[PDB]
Amino acid sequence: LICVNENGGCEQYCSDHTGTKRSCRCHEGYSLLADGVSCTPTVEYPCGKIPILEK
Amino acid sequence: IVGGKVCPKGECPWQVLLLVNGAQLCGGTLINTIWVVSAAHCFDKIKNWRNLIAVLGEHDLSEHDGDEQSRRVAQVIIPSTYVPGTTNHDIALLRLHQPVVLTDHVVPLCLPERTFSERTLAFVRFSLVSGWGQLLDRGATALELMVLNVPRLMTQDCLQQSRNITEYMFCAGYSDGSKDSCKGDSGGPHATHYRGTWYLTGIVSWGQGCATVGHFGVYTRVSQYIEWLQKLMRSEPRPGVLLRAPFP
Ligand SMILES: O=C(NCc1cccc(-c2cccc(-c3cc4cnccc4[nH]3)c2O)c1)Nc1ccccc1
Ligand SMILES: [Ca+2]
Ligand SMILES: [Cl-]
Ligand SMILES: [Cl-]
Ligand SMILES: [Cl-]
Repeated sequence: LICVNENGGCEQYCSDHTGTKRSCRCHEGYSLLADGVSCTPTVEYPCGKIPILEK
Repeated sequence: IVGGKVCPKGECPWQVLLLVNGAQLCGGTLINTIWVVSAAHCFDKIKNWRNLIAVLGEHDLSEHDGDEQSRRVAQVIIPSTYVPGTTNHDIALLRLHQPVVLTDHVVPLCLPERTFSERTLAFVRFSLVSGWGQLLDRGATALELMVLNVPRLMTQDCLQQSRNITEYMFCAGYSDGSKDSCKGDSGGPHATHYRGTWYLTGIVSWGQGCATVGHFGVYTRVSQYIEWLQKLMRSEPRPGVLLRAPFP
């Protein structure tokens, strides 16, 4: 898994590492799930989400 | 915005309205509780900075509904490479005097990492542009916030399909004169959806072109400025509202 292809599988941000290693990351107000790819909100009004449509 | 629709109230919650002495100046994009991104050219003619106001949660300019939040602008930051009256490096970073309060109606747009924006967001075809600008070329501005879905072009394809685009810009929209961002919309967001979240990829800039047949809308390519913006957002404010900051 490489960041330039398919975003490395990452929902948000992606870093290539030493080896065949990849680390996904999430913006502030989100945390990375144990799948290593998904980001879930940790605050009420995370960036880039439309509250009336999330509800 | 020409040829779009009303953004339903609350669905464009990162949109900012900029006012000078109460008059509509430009749009903007909230990216955190004290930070707004807009277009440098919006500020070329300001005499007194204390007259500049940013409004969040705005929707219908004819009414007050209580979701609006107004702030003074403590800093307007412009890249050193921007020349007043031109299109290149048409970006500004605005520091609000006091944070806005996040609500259902006021939410920041995510400023992406550069790599993600260049490698992934730049290939999302369609993105949303919004503002209270003119509904048509040489027409009246909108009372309700408008939004328009526009397709992005690779720059070679823009030059070919057109009847001066630098690496700091990109083209998006349509060449048939039906659909474009317009005067009054400058500084507003070009927002791109990826995997359930929206990101800032462009800023409405300017050209002679408001839905001009044979021409595409021109947008400041925000990916070129991510590092510049991040650095400024970690910096202490300086006396005097206008600041020119080195770019890169
Ligand atoms: O006057 C200077 N700045 C003030 C200032 C403020 C706010 C808005 C504008 C402004 C003026 C006219 C057209 C557009 C426009 C066309 C267009 C098409 N498509 C999308 C958006 C678009 N916006 C526009 O945004 C100008 N600079 C200046 C000039 C001449 C010389 C030196 C400096
Ligand atoms: Ca209102
Ligand atoms: Cl204030
Ligand atoms: Cl730093
Ligand atoms: Cl500093």
